[PDB]
Amino acid sequence: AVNSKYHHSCINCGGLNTDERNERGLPCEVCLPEDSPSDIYRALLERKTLKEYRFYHEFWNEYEDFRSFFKKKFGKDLTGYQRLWAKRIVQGKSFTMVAPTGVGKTTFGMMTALWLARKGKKSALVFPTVTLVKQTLERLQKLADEKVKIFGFYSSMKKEEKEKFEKSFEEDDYHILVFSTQFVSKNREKLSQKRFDFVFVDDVDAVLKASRNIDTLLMMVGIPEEIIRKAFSTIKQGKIYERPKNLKPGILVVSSATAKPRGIRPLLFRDLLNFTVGRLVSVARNITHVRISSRSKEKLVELLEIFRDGILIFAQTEEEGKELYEYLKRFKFNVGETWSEFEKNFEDFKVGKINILIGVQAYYGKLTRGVDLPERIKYVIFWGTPSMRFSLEELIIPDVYTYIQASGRSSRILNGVLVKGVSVIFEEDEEIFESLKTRLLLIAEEEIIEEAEANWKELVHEVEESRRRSERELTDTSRSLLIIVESPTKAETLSRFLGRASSRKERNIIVHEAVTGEGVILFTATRGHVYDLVTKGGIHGVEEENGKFVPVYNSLKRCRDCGYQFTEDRDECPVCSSKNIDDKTETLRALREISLEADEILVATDPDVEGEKISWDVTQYLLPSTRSLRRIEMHEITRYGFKKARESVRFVDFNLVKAQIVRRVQDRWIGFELSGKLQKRFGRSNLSAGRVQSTVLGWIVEREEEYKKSEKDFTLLVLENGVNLEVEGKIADDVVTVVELQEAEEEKNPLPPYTTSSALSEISQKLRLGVQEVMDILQDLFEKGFITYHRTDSTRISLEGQNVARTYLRKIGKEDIFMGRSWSTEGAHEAIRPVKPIDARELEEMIEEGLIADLTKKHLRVYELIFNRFLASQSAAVKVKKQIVTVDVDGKRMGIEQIVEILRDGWNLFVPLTVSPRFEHRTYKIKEKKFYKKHTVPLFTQASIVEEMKKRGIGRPSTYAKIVEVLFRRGYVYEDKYKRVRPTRFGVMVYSYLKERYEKYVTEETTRRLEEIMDKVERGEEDYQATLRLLYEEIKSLME
Ligand SMILES: [Cl-]
Ligand SMILES: [Cl-]
Ligand SMILES: [Zn+2]
Ligand SMILES: [Zn+2]
Repeated sequence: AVNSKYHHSCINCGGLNTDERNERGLPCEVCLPEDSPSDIYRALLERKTLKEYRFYHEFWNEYEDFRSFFKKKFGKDLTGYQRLWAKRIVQGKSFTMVAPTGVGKTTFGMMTALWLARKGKKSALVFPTVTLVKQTLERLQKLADEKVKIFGFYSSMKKEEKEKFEKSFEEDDYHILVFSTQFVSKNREKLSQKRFDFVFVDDVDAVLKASRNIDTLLMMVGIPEEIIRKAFSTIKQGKIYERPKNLKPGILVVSSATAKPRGIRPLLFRDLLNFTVGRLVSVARNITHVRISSRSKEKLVELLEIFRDGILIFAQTEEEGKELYEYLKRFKFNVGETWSEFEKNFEDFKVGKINILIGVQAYYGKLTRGVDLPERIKYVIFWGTPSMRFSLEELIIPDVYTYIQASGRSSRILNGVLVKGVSVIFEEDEEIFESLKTRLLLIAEEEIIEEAEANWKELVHEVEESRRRSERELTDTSRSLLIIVESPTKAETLSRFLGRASSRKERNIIVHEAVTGEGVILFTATRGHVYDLVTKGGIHGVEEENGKFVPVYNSLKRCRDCGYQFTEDRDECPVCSSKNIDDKTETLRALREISLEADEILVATDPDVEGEKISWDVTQYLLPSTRSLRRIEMHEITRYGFKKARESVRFVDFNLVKAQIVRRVQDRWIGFELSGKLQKRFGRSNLSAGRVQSTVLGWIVEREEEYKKSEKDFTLLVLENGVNLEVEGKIADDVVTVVELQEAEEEKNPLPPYTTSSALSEISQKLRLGVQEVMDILQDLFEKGFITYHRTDSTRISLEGQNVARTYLRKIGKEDIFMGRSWSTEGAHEAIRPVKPIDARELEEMIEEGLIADLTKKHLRVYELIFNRFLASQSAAVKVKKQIVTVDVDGKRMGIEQIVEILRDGWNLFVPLTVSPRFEHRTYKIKEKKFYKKHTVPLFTQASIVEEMKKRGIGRPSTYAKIVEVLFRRGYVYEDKYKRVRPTRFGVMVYSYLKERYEKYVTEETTRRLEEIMDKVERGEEDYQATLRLLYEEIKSLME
């Protein structure tokens, strides 16, 4: 803990509680003054302070009662998938069973119905087919007690069987009803009046066929007809309906999402029952892609004699497919086709009558996407890369989405086991194949290896053994994992490589669900910070107990209309009086509710000081509710980045948290005191955001005097055969004489990769954009998985990063200039570099063709600079021919150094290296002289302010853009025609007022000295409490 107090963090009364008690799982001392109690529930019951811990205590008892009941009846312990479902059942929440097909899905509904029937609650189990109704009817009767009465109805039973069901239904003397989906449609009026506590639907597709069936299910759990129709009108309008809090509906469980729901009706569950009937897209696949450089029929036969069975061959056209079918029939092969007759040939393939099935590639084709048989489909062979026509000119480009679908027929999570698949591409066109690889990397992050790299014996064994494990009763190892991030953009990027299987509306936040080989994975975004320093009490929100400063935090509130943020517990916005407020208190409560359902929770906030503060705020809040809390940091939002983050899973680093607190307190104490004085003078609030802002504003103000005084005379000299020369003063001689010419050869090393400061400066200058706009683009690229983390002070490039450059250079055929460089060895982050070997031009083509659409032209131009800068650092040095020439102009000697020839191309392929016309040891006539004035000391630019902050040791990678932009927003600094920053008249007076009274507190030496100390606090070298005393002594002096 960091000895901090958080509002609404107590798990028993919802009041203020310290982080030390939250870390130990204890409530606030008002509820329980004891430090080491045996049982928290008994302690609160003893003192009669038990308010909300009762709900938690019942939850764990109910789950164990369900868990023990499951073990007694079924004889097997709850699986990982069923652990998540059981906890949602006892909380009275409707959900879609996000899981692969299996017997555990149907048996869980049977156990829940029996468990609810034991306490007297009625259940209704709905099944698609009559045969499934009978099977579950006899399975329930064997295990249920004689006191539990179960009745079913179908069209195949005798009239005596029907009559006893109808008698019981009207008598309402039943516990579990097992009827078909057709019964719902033909008896929706009678079922609407009856209310059930648990409804289980084995097949959602049957319900989706009839629009009335969806409304009937909602009425079964107690939702009134008026609410359903009004919500549907709101959904059709476009808005999101709000479920009234007085409504307590039953549990509705959808067994399997089948990606079929396309109408607008299924969205009713999202607003009325807080769960989404998902369009299950399972991005989970284990496929080895191998490319054979030739398209010879002889090599196809040799490959088919290794796989020998369960092979699909996808041809580009029907004519080519017929050609392969007859060639594979001349040679003795059990081969079929799917164009003249599909159902018979596929059935023969399924039963083993046919070993090889040939089809024609097509997007959403019946063989490409329609079939689902990973048990039989093991090897997928493409006779030519699947291609599509783009634009009116019918450009032929690879169709990666068809390739993903067709290759996906051989790999999915089957019976809880992700079976292995092999995809083989016969392609001779290198340009088509290389285009396919980049698209597959961008979309699926799957590589395609060459024929020599592949080992067919290993792949066949890997294919056979994986299906062997799916056929047998697997021991359950599945777990439910919760990933907590702060950015919605990161969550959307995660869902693209994890799968947006289903969504749950949990108070403010939306919790997504996905299926992996390890089980379910949940991920949600908190939408920014959760806690912030309070305003009133103590020293500007910081109390002082026992000689130590205890920060006091409250949940952040953001007005959705005007965007104003505040921490006070209010019903309306302080600025516009709007009640539409995004309160992080509801976000925190939702996280606590979800923490009970997940087996383990990982807080994947950004890997910096501010992200660590957010992680500990969430961690300490959820600790009283769960113990499986750990911290991971993703340096790139990709499958690889997620894997690497989990490989180095850790706990919260309190050194980083303390660094954020001292940096926040310094801004709060300096800012509020200075703003208070400035408010009395200039009538504006928040005129001082901190100490660094005033120091930078000082530089811009001082630059006016330095820019004016440095005004010197200059003359531009153009020469007969030569370069333009800048020389001081007025030049009267009409010739320039070379007195010494020195020419030699040199090797030019490239510049290091981008850091935050260097990327901001160079990109802003070249693209004519503000540093804040560039920073936001950098954040967008990182959170969308295109570059590494953009808040870094290091040039370090890992071996993986160097491999990225090598892969691109091999792709373009320029690997002879590859020069892997690690650059720095220190640093908690890599430099800003692309994560995939895809240049900007390739990315723009993908955007134009619709593969991705989340990048604008400014994003591409920023990415281009990052890509070329990084690959320049990973490219060979360029050998040049340079000359050093001494010239005499108006009797005074001047030195000129220039490159005149490039002898060996290197990194200049990515960052051009300009050459100049060669000089000779002779006299040069002057064609024309241009007379002008230039200032020796130039005006500051947004790029050069970041450079100055870096070299003067003030500012951080997380604050460089903010410091510059705040000066603009406060009205202190403006930009002229040439994008040079200058102080406004108001900005001058603000700095003048501060210099006369508070210059010592805002001078650069003080700013740098405090920055160095707070850096050591981050590294654990300076004490956290001692640093706060240093600030407290300083602010006490300036309050006089
Ligand atoms: Cl490394
Ligand atoms: Cl930082
Ligand atoms: Zn309490
Ligand atoms: Zn507002």
